[PDB]
Order: sequence, then C-alpha cells, then structure tokens
Amino acid sequence: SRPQVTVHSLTGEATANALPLPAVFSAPIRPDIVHTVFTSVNKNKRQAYAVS
Amino acid sequence: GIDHTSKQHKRSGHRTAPKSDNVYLKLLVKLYTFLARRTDAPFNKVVLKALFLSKINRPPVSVSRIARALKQEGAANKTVVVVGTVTDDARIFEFPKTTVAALRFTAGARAKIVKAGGECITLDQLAVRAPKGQNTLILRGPRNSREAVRHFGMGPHKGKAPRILSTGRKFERARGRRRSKGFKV
Amino acid sequence: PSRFTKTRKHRGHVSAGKGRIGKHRKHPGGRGMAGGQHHHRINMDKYHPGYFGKVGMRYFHKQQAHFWKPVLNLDKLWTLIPEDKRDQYLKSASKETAPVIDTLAAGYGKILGKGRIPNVPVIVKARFVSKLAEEKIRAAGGVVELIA
Amino acid sequence: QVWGSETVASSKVGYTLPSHIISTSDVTRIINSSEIQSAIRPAGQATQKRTH
Amino acid sequence: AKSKNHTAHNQTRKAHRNGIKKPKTYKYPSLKGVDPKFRRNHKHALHGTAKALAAAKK
RNA sequence: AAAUAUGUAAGAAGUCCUUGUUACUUAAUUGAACGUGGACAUUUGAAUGAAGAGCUUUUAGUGGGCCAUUUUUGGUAAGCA
RNA sequence: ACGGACCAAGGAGUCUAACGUCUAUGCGAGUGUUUGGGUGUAAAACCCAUACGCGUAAUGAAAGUGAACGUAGGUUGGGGCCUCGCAAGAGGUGCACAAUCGACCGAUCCUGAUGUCUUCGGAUGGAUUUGAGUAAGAGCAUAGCUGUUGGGACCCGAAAGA
RNA sequence: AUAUUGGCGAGAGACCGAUAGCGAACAAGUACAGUGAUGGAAAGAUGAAAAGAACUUUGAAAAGAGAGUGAAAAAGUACGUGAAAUUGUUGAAAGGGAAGGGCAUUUGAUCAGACAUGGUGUUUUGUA
Ligand SMILES: [Mg+2]
Ligand SMILES: [Mg+2]
Ligand SMILES: [Mg+2]
Ligand SMILES: [Mg+2]
Ligand SMILES: [Mg+2]
Ligand SMILES: [Mg+2]
Ligand SMILES: [Mg+2]
Ligand SMILES: [Mg+2]
Ligand SMILES: [Mg+2]
Ligand SMILES: [Mg+2]
Ligand SMILES: [Mg+2]
Ligand SMILES: [Mg+2]
Ligand SMILES: [Mg+2]
Ligand SMILES: [Mg+2]
Ligand SMILES: [Mg+2]
Ligand SMILES: [Mg+2]
Ligand SMILES: [Mg+2]
Ligand SMILES: [Mg+2]
Ligand SMILES: [Mg+2]
Ligand SMILES: [Mg+2]
Ligand SMILES: [Mg+2]
Ligand SMILES: [Mg+2]
Ligand SMILES: [Mg+2]
Ligand SMILES: [Mg+2]
Ligand SMILES: [Mg+2]
Ligand SMILES: [Mg+2]
Ligand SMILES: [Mg+2]
Repeated sequence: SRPQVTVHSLTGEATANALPLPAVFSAPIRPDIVHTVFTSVNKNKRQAYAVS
Repeated sequence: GIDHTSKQHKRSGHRTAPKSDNVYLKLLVKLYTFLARRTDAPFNKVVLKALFLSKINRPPVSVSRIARALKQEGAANKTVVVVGTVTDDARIFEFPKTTVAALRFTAGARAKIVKAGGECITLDQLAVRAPKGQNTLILRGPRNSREAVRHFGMGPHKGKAPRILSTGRKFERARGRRRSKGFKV
Repeated sequence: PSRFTKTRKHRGHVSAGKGRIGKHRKHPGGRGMAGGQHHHRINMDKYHPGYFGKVGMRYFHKQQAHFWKPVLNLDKLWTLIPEDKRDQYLKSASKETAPVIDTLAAGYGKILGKGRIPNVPVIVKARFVSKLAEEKIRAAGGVVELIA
Repeated sequence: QVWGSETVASSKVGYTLPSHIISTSDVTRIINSSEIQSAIRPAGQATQKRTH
Repeated sequence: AKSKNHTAHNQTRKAHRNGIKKPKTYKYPSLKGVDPKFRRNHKHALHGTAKALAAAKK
C-alpha cells in the first residue's frame, strides 16, 4: 500500500486528487552502482583528439 | 635483538569487511557482526564470514541442489541458508514446500520456489526468525566446477586442460601428446 | 586509469621496477614465438605439449555448415514447451494428446539421453537421436518421428 | 507503465524492477526487534576499565 | 672468461626458508602400482561386500 | 673400525575378539585384502616448543658473487684457481 | 672508474588488438541494445526484431559415437544443523572440499547374440590402455590493478641495406 | 549504399597554449647555407586612449636632473607580470693550507601565545 502523493495546482494550492507511489521509488538506492555507471556513460559524448 | 621464529607483522590473511561497497550488503554485515559478538551461536560466525567471500567464493546454488539437501533424513522442515545467489534449474520437476534465505534469487528460481508453496526470504528476515540459527541448513555451491580451475596446476603427467584460445585438430595434439610423434606427455 | 598505475608509484626510483642488473632491454629472448625448439623448449613442452608437428588429415574447402548439429540432452527438451502449456501437459500425461516438440525449429539436430525425463508420453521430431536417448523417450510412452 | 510494478508489466521486454537484498535499511530497529533481544547476552560498559 | 662452475652454498638456507614439509600422508593410499591380478579380485570383493551390507542393513 | 653426520618408529588411520565379501590364493572356511559387530579414552603411550595449522592462484627481481673457521684438490707459493 | 661549470624551461613504461590470474557490478542456463532500425532537447540520452558471438557435451585423424544399475554410488575426514545431556560428552544429518574404490560417454584392443541382399548389423560382456569428459549446470558482459604478445613499445644510440 | 591527411564551404572538441600546438599564431617555406638536388629558423603581449614626456636646466651630443601626461612611468617604444644562474651598492657576521653538515649549548638578532577567566560582587558610573 503506497501511502499517497498530494497533487499541487499551478496556483500553488493542493488539489483534491492524490496518487499512489509508482512503486519505482521503492527500488534499491545504490550509490556505488550509480557512480560506476555514471563514470562510463559520461564518457559517451566525447570527441577524439590526437597530435599529427 | 629478537631471534624471530616467525614472520613479524604478518596479516591474518582472512578477508574481513568485504571490499564490495554495496551499502545494503554492509548493513547485513553490520547486523551479523553484532549477532556473532553477542549470541555465541556458531551459526552466526559462519554466516558473517560467508558474507565476505568474493564472487568465485560464492558460487550459485541451484534449486535442484536445494531439493537434494531436503531429501536428507530428518531435514524436510529445516530452513535452508544460502549466502549467495540461487539459480533456477529446469532439470528438476518436483519441488517441496520449503523456505530458503539467500542474498539474491534469480527470477526463475524465485518463481519456482513461490509456485511450490514456499517463500523467498532475505537474510535479515532470517535473523529475526532464527537469531541463533534455530533449525537451519547452510549449503555451498561447487567451487571446482569453474572453468578456470581446469587449467590450474598444468604440468607433465597431470592432464589439466592446457590454456588455449582455439581448440580442434592440430591445436596441441602433436609431438608431446602421442608416442607416434616423439613422446606422449 | 593512469592515476592508479604503479608507474605513478615508481617515480623517483631509478630502475622503475626493472631492477639494476638485468635492466629492461629491448628483446632479451627474441620476438614472438622464437625458440620453441630451442632455449624456450622447456616452457613450450611443459605448458603446451603437442604444439609442434602435424597429426591429422587435411580437409580442403571445409564448410562449417554441413557439420551444424547442435546437441540436446534429455534434462532439457521440456524447456522447449512454453511455461503456459508445460503444467497442462505434465498433469494431463496421456497419449492421443501428446505435445509435439519440433527440435529442428528450436535449432537442434541430435537428441542425447542424459537421463530422467518424467513419465509423460511426448512426441518429438529430430534429425538424429542416439540409441539410449530414444530408449528413455519410448520407455515413458513417447515416440520419435524422424524428419529432415 | 515505464518501470512496471508488482501488478503491471514494465513495458521493457524481459525487464523487472530490481529486488532488494535486505528487507529494510534500519538495522537498529531489527536489533531492537526483541526476538534477538531474548537470544542476545548482556552487554559490557562500552569502555573496558583499565586493569593493572 | 672463466666463471664459478658449481656450488651448494645457500641451498640449505633456501630449502629451510619454506621448511622441509612432510609428504602429508593420507588414509586409503592409492592402489596405483599394486599387482593388477589382486585388483581384479579386489574390485569384485568390494562389490560383493557392498551388496551384503546393503541387503543386511535394509 | 670411530666422532660428526643419516633412515625408521614411539598408536584412535591404534590394539584385541567374532564373522561377511571375493572370479585372487590354498589340499581345503586355508590364506590375502577390505569390512560388520563387540571391547579398551586422556598417562592414548618418550622430552621440549608450537608464535596458529593446512592449502591454492599469480607475479616481481635474481640466475657475474665474494670473505672467515674447519675438512680439502692443483700449485713452491700467492690479496691464486 | 665513468657523467656532472651553473641556472630556467622541456624530458622518458603510454595507447591499441588479442589475452591469463584476481577483484567489483549486472544478469543467470543463459548472456551481449548501440551492424542496423525508431526516436530525439540531435556525435548525448531512451526504445527495439532476426541472427550472430561465448556458454549449456565430449571424444576420435576420420567415418562416427555420445554421459543415472543404484536416494546421481560406497568408504574415510569434515564446518554447520538436529536430539539427548547442566556441562562434559553421546548419537543422527552431514553442503563446499580432500583422499580412495567404483559407476556412465568417447578412443584403442578384444568377445561376437538375435538376424541376413552371406556379408552386412553388432547384441552381450571384458581389458596393468587412453580423453583437455558425466556424475541435480556456471556462464556471459562491463570495468580496474598486475602480467604477456604484435606493434616505434620506457627514452636516446649504430657500423650497415634498399 | 562505399573511399577521401587534396580542393571549396560549414559546425564542433574532457585537444595544445608561444621551448606547446603545423616548420610557420608575426612581411614562413620568409631571412639564411649549399654549385646542386635540397636544408630551413628565431621572432606574439606598453597603455582605456599616445595622453609617446610641452617646457627649464647641465652636457658638443647621446642623455641626465627637474617639470608634465597617466589610475599606475614599480607601464617610457630596451615598454604586462620580471624568477634563477651571475653582478653592483648598502647593512650584519665569520675567516692561521677549503667551505658546506649532525648533536648540545653560550652569545647576538628576531618572533607567538598566555596574563579578561565565570565568579564574592554593586567601595558604581552612562543606573541596568
Ligand atoms: Mg627491537
Ligand atoms: Mg626501492
Ligand atoms: Mg617490475
Ligand atoms: Mg639502469
Ligand atoms: Mg632480464
Ligand atoms: Mg654463473
Ligand atoms: Mg665444467
Ligand atoms: Mg635413525
Ligand atoms: Mg626469478
Ligand atoms: Mg629468471
Ligand atoms: Mg648477467
Ligand atoms: Mg678514464
Ligand atoms: Mg663506461
Ligand atoms: Mg667531466
Ligand atoms: Mg620541470
Ligand atoms: Mg545467445
Ligand atoms: Mg539478430
Ligand atoms: Mg569463435
Ligand atoms: Mg564415491
Ligand atoms: Mg602492449
Ligand atoms: Mg636509429
Ligand atoms: Mg660558400
Ligand atoms: Mg601596477
Ligand atoms: Mg607593469
Ligand atoms: Mg617589464
Ligand atoms: Mg639573484
Ligand atoms: Mg696563505
């Protein structure tokens, strides 16, 4: 039973509707795995450099 | 001076505080290091060490292996402890209604256990159930079945899988392997 | 990465880990596979017995397509039935409804009898089957239909 | 739909949300579960007295 | 240029540095090398007694 | 025919008792080997010390040596070999 | 014995293809999206089908053959668990692992059943022989140190050859 | 559908930053060497703006001393910042065929902190 999530309006006041957690927020949080994945994926947008 | 009998400042050589930085795993180590300190049950000390082991030292344990252990006399209702991962086995067709505790359950293995009426349990839930390992059973996967162990200790008259990239005819099946060509091994 | 390399730890030490006497020359023993029947004989025989010489018969223009013959053991061959119908067929173990398993479609050429299939009669089609493999199949009440 | 849950598919072929290796992240609460308290032995004083 | 031919200096030091280990004898030593006529009998004798114990303890 | 060096042993994987196996062996329930079951426990089999014991993988450097007492070879001898 | 009159700046184990051991991670009898396609805030990120690569079967030069007699065996030693006992201890179960004897598959040498296009088929049962095998799978991918090879290959160095 | 260190036109980089990066960020394939084929550099930065020092004085002159511009001439066309080797002046110290160094101390020079604390308390002012 995901507890609830309050929904806000563009005017800043909470609306009547409330939604459950999408059950992905309960996934394990692994700082180590994210750190390794981030290190590799951040290298994907790179341009080659070389001396003549 | 001191006529030293043995090497000084020598490490114990046994891994403690496993070098993996899995924060959840460290919590499990944090839990059991408290148990083994203040429970005096030999089960806790065994499990604590088993958490430190490396990947090769934590071979997968098949569900078929679980079935064999439960078939032992007077072990049907015991709780199975697997410090590692549990892999599904399609070679088996009957599974009992046991409960098992393991670090990881593969999707196939977890489905098989649940479909058999049992439940998959994490190590912490075991601790609250059996703080001193009441009625438990620890299983270990095979270590020598690794491919790398085949080449270990290669030498004359040993037959220990010489390291090779490509296998087949004319790849190390000549002089030195048969008496028609020089000698045999 | 470089910053973890022992080279960074070898800065300031004159030999860079290569020692004083032996040093690190260009190619002290030779290049590549030199010395198999020579100064490197000891390693080659101890660790690679059977390297030198020819043993078999030559095959000209070998096409690795005639020899395509994947093997299947009897502990498998129930995975080839989808999980949805696997429970149905196992409990409804009877003839005149035996599931048809086309091992060729799965991409297997020969059936090998590793052992211990259940007592459910099944119909499996394969290009080849070993003796004991089929004896286990029809002992359960099944039969094999040879296909090509 | 994007990540799935215990009741819906994940919309990515053969994907399932990862599972936790530990039921909860609060070890102190478990240690105070009292199933363990009964099993546990009495404690010292956290600072061994300097003897001799 | 002449050079030292052979010597045994420092050898005992080297051997005793890791110690001279006993061969670590085992129970049930290997039957490799004993007379084969005894083996072919010994195989059937152990087969026979295995059946006898299995039936008696059954 | 020494001295110094050197192999082996000082138990539980032991001792004793009874009978099961075998195509081996015997003139033969005769033997052999492996066993079933039964009995003998810390003075369990000399001294001392054990700092933990056992085991695996991988790899660096090294592969020019020299000196001293004692034994000793060539040489007259050598800071000689 | 060699180099060093002095000072500033530059200056020497890197990168790659293929790999070995070990470690971490993900998945797990499977594993690998990024050849390519769709999509995009556009060399990023996200999604995707078929094959293919390695693994799940090995052994023979090859034709070929192909892994359960049995609780997937017996025996010995085993952490741990269970029972009794205050404990000491006694008994049971004993994964991984270690030793040993067996069992199954392939090769070699034998034995040669039922039969027959009468020369084909090889049943059955053995053998101080042999395999980089089976015996309720562990592998695939990524990354990291170290080590190897081919590369200018730690940096500078020929007399020569075309 | 494929190739393209050339040519033309564009967009970018966990690239280099004037001993680097093309040999060439500059009148660089230039100056220069060789009969010749060929070989081949060094060299970027005042200041916002020259406002680049009118004028006086000493000197033959270059320049110096003043004056002045400038936020700054400790930015003056030898010009941003201006290190080291090496040198001059000033100041201190020691020195009988080296100097330099290690331990401890004398002597000289030079240098930081601790010295309100809370508090008895109002012998008190700006009365708290
Ligand atoms: Mg000391
Ligand atoms: Mg050193
Ligand atoms: Mg080194
Ligand atoms: Mg050197
Ligand atoms: Mg060397
Ligand atoms: Mg030598
Ligand atoms: Mg000689
Ligand atoms: Mg003796
Ligand atoms: Mg070496
Ligand atoms: Mg060496
Ligand atoms: Mg040398
Ligand atoms: Mg000289
Ligand atoms: Mg020299
Ligand atoms: Mg000189
Ligand atoms: Mg420098
Ligand atoms: Mg695949
Ligand atoms: Mg495909
Ligand atoms: Mg391949
Ligand atoms: Mg066995
Ligand atoms: Mg390399
Ligand atoms: Mg050269
Ligand atoms: Mg001239
Ligand atoms: Mg200034
Ligand atoms: Mg300036
Ligand atoms: Mg300046
Ligand atoms: Mg200076
Ligand atoms: Mg003088």
